[PDB]
Amino acid sequence: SLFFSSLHHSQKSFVVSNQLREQQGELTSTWDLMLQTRINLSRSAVRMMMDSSNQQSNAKVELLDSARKTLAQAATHYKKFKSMAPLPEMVATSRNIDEKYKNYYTALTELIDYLDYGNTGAYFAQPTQGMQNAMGEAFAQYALSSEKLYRDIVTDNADDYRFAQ
Amino acid sequence: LHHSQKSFVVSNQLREQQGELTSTWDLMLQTRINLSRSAVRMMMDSSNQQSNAKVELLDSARKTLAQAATHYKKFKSMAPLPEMVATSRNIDEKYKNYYTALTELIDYLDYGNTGAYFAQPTQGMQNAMGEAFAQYALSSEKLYRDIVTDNADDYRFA
Ligand SMILES: N[C@@H](CC(=O)O)C(=O)O
Repeated sequence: SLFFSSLHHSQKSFVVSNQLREQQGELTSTWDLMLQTRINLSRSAVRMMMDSSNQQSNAKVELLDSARKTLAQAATHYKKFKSMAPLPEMVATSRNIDEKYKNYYTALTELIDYLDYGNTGAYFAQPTQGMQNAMGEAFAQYALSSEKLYRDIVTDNADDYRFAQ
Repeated sequence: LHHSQKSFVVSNQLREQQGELTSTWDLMLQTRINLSRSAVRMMMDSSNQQSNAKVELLDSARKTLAQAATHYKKFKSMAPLPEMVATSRNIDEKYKNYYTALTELIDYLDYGNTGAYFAQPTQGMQNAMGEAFAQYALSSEKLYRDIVTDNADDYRFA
């Protein structure tokens, strides 16, 4: 049977705590790629404001395509996050992330649609920054909750901890 | 002696170091976003409505970049574990390059040099840091797995 290890006397504990870390990792990747999406969008939008004769304008479409690529990758990681069952103590903060993620994700997909035809006015009018900021704060909150829970688990024994259904 | 306690402290350290690098990376991307938002206002120009925010936006980039550097200093305050030294030094080299790049961009916009701003190969510098971070994360995760599963000899952490 066990010890499995000093930190995880049963190997089930390691499965749980490792889940927890994997969920953080996939949410960190989501956030990273949403911010990369914002960067590619803004680099595209600014070039759509240029004169055609500026050679720097020529990348506007490649950059919007790169936004589409990073936003797809973000959503891939987010699905991986959601595929991993939360622990009960993480359900509330996970729902909070979900709310803010949906808002900011939707926002970014709308900006892609605006730039697709060079509609820079619709792009500027969106209050994107506030949605980004809300996601970032939700992310921070999730990370603090996760870390505190992780420390509770590894210092417990225990070796119960059961995934929420 | 005290193997469990040492494993708890070292695992906590590796997590905290990854968290600080994550914060540094996110804030450097936020700096790059804020720079681009300032550039959008400069391209609207005069009193074209959101255009008067160019300075506030550029100050917001300076703020995120200083916050990045704060987290990076926190990262450096945690001594690397032996098998993490080289990947830590790789992060240092790529961080410094990208940090300098972003300071150059700030300076370009502060002096109205939009051309130099757009011509800098910023993406390559970001990507090089991102690859350094990926290498670091791989190395850290191998060590972490070994520590928390009692598969690490004492030299690696104790
Ligand atoms: N070179 C800067 C500005 C730009 O090209 O839009 C960047 O890549 O962030």
